[PDB]
Amino acid sequence: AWYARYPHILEEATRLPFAYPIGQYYDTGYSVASATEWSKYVDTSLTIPGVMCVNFTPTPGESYNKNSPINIAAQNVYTYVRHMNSGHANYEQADLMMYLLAMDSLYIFHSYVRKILAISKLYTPVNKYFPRALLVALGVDPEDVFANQAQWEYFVNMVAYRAGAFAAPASMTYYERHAWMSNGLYVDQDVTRAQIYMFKPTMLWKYENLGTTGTKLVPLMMPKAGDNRKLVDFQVLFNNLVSTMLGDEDFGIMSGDVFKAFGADGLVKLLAVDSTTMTLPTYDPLILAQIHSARAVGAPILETSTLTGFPGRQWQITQNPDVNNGAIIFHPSFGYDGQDHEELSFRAMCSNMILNLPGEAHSAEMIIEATRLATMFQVKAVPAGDTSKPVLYLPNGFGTEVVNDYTMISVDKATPHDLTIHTFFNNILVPNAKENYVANLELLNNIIQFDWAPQLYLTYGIAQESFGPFAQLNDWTILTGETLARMHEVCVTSMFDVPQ
Amino acid sequence: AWYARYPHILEEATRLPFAYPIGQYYDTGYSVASATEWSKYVDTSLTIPGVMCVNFTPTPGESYNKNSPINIAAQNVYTYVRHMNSGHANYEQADLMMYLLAMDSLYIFHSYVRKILAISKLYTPVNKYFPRALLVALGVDPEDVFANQAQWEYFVNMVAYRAGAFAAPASMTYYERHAWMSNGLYVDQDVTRAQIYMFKPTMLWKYENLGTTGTKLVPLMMPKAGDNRKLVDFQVLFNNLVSTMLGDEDFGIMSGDVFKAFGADGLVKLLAVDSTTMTLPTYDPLILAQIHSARAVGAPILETSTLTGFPGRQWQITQNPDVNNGAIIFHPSFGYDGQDHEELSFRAMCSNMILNLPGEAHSAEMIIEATRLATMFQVKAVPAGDTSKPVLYLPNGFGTEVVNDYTMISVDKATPHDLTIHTFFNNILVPNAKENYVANLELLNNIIQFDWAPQLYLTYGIAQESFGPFAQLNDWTILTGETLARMHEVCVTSMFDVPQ
Amino acid sequence: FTPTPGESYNKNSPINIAAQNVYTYVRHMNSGHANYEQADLMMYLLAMDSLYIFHS
Repeated sequence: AWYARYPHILEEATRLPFAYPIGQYYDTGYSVASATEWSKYVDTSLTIPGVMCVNFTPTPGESYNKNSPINIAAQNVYTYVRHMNSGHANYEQADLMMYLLAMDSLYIFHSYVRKILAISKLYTPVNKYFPRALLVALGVDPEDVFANQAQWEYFVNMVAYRAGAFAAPASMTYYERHAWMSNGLYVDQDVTRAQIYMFKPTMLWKYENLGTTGTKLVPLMMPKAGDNRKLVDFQVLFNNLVSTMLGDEDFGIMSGDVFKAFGADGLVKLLAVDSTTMTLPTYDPLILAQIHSARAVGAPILETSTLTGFPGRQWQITQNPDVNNGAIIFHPSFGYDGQDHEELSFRAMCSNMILNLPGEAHSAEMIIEATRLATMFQVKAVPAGDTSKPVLYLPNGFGTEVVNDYTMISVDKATPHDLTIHTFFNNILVPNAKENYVANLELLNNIIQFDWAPQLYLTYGIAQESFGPFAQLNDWTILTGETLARMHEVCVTSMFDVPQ
Repeated sequence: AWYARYPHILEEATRLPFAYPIGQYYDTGYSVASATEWSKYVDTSLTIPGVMCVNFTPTPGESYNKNSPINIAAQNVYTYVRHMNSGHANYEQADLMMYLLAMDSLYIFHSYVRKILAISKLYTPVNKYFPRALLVALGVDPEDVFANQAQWEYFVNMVAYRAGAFAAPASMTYYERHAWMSNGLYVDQDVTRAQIYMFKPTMLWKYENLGTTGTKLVPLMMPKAGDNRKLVDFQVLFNNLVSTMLGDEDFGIMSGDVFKAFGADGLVKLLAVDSTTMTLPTYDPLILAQIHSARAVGAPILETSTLTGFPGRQWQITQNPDVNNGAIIFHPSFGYDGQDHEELSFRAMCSNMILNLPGEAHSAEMIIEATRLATMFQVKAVPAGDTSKPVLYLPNGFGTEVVNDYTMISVDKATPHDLTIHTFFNNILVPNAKENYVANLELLNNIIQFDWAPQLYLTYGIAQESFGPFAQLNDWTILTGETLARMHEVCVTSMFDVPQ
Repeated sequence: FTPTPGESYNKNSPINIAAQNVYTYVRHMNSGHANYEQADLMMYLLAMDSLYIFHS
């Protein structure tokens, strides 16, 4: 060949600088020097996004009866605590189970602040997003972690010490699943300049035992991305979390009874951190499998949230013993977008989802673990009133965690190329504006930069027509709501299961 | 360990049919029962495209004086023919070189009709685009191949017999590249229900021999995908391809000189076909690398094409002994969209290209072979007149072939779900209309269904702003005009050569 | 019951694919008469099916 005869000309001809370090703006330049008269018609910008954050919410699953897996697990752990290990008989099954859920929220908070501490020591020349973009996506000021890192470390250690006052079973996979999910960095590819997936809890459950009418886990809001929160705000959040937890007699005898039934080696163990413990991003395909099938349900509903025609639709877990035979009722109203309007794009999520999977042959565990974060709407919630500004949807069942939002961190194409935060569901609405089509195209390109990005459903407001899954398909199926509800029931039963 | 002690429920809960055969419309249905009142706001339509045809054009490599690599190769092959072996003095070097260029067009046409005949025997139940969609994308009537298979077979055999009468050197790797490109299907993911890439000539060079002005090569059009031409149109094309070529007495004199110079074994031989010669799709990442880094230049300019301010910009490989010292002359003008107006989206190609490659370490052969189909504009061609409706762009030296446009085949949105043909460049213009945005969105989704799809530069007419490369970048670099011209000179010289 | 060839609104239906395959086997491999298309042969085969259903 000619290439074998003259390899020197081929070598000197094709020496190009590869491996551009992502994290800053790049300008391609002009091939035509007279193209400056067409200013916006030539796109010389080139931005590579680096961080996608999955804003998740811990849930016990769908529950409207006593036949829910949460109530079955409550009855089983109550039998193991009292009827086999001599309990105190000052509480029911549901009080113990809501106490266990409060433990889950505590361990999620500890893994969250441990990830916040461990992220800030990551520095590399090939990625300029490390570690400021991850701290921006977590809603924490990076200067407050640069300046007082030792205070952050000792606060994390003190959280791990104070969380050991109560007890929780180690063999329950719910705790270790939430702690592993909330404390990981997951690259979308096995390359040195990959993109970071993340899991930030926006919801934490706060114990609210007031009155005789039963306990309740009220919502507690976590810092959203772009809010520069310091260590004092996280300490205030932690003290608000254990305000009604420590100093409670019922919680004290519950911790004593769990410490009696399960041994000292049978309880969970929060690991101590120090100055040499840092985490690196790992490649997890099973994380990408459930990230791909993740379906957003929108921002949660609080007591302060105003809804026209929807009163009392807050995301609370109730423990009223006078109604429903004292069941742990938790079924929320989805589709709320954070404010009081119609949110036309959420109608695109009313079709049956497409379960996409890598490879050709799929095991049962792969299909079950790929549908952990999926949620399909089933029936519209009937409003109590003649006028209704939003539209809410009741699901047919969800897993141990739902997805509310997503967060994109990428460099801006305009001066001075700082980080931009883009919050979006799977559904993206593009209304009548000349500045919204190019922004939506840039958001689409930034989404498809990631490998297993969730399947979007873009609604165009000027054509009154939405679009299906905007993702590349390899081996897919159509999932009905009944089969996904069955898989969610299996997942919630297996996660809350404890061995006796 | 709930999955271990209850494996039957885990096995039964995840029995899903995953191998969905592409090639038909799929209605996912409504997950919410009352979502049928939202009309097009719930998109329950899912289509997977199957055919991407890359429409190319053979070129000598932008000759503009005697110092071009094609003229140097003409001098080298003329010294090899007439100085090393006792030849004739009736023909010059440029006549022999353009005879060799016309032999490439004849071999491309033979491989074209051979692929038309060999495609129609492809059938698999998991891909319903076989073989009707490939025959639609190749521009033939699919029913005419099935109804007249015996007349189609001997036509290809007679084309091979009447094109094998002349000689062309097999040591020259121009023919062994073009014939290998023009036949054979190329899957994009090496799976069973993969997507097929193709290569079809948009045009071919028909030999016409004039008097003292020269033996200039002329354009000859080819049927596009929405034509459904029968066998007699291809017979007419083959008849006027060699109408003034087989009727020339001096043609065989220089044809036999190649035979006696290069021997009887170092010649290009055409493979005869029978009823069992069936081609199969193969996986080649070398083809996908140059498919991914490909840039469209537009439709060729003909003598019948009307251009305001561009009277003599027709694509012709001229050779006049009177002017330019008897050199082969070929400098086409790109940027022609087929109509007599300026294509607004062609301004987006004035930025520097992005060479994206898989993996981390790239050899020099991979870099020089990944830039074969790319073509970058350098400077606008000066119009001859006070007004000009289109805008044409002169290249900085193109490679051995140029991509005109692309043809994409997919099933229809509505009844009866027949094949639809989409013709688009690398630049897609979305004008301000009611229904163009969702058509552009489904075009984008169908393009990103393909794995190594070319990078699209979408220009929006409402915002008067275009966007950069719409492709997933993995390991990329910015290519300037000078480096790509340096690569293209090497890639032109490496094909037009003889190692003796 | 009613004998049917299946759903067919395109040329990608299995009835048309079987018609093309049996037409190729009849003509292009076994020297057919070229006075009819694939579909005429396939409708003739369906008429044979109705005849054998009547006999049974």
